[PDB]
Amino acid sequence: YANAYQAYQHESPAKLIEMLYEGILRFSSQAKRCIENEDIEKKIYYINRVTDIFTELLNILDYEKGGEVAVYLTGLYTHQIKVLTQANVENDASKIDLVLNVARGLLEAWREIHSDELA
Repeated sequence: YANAYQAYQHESPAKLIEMLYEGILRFSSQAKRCIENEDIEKKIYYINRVTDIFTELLNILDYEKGGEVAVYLTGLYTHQIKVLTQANVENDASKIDLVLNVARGLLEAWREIHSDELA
């Protein structure tokens, strides 16, 4: 799926990505809670934050240096937004699980590559 790369643009750039991926995990997880408890207001909050992140993640991708894996993430992220909008509109928690599983894999991989730095 993904290895041997720096696929983003712009003292430690890697930690920044971890924070964004953690934000997704966190808010997604909080958003799941909210679907279960039926707090709609709180859910729209927590989704829009996850969305804002993927949107950030999309804007700082390097198509030059990131190659095929930059192309793959553009796919991953824009899909992830669509999936998020669906989970929102149609109130599906299995769906937030899909996004969560996704950010976990990314984050695990990202930490694997920056093992010493992200300790």
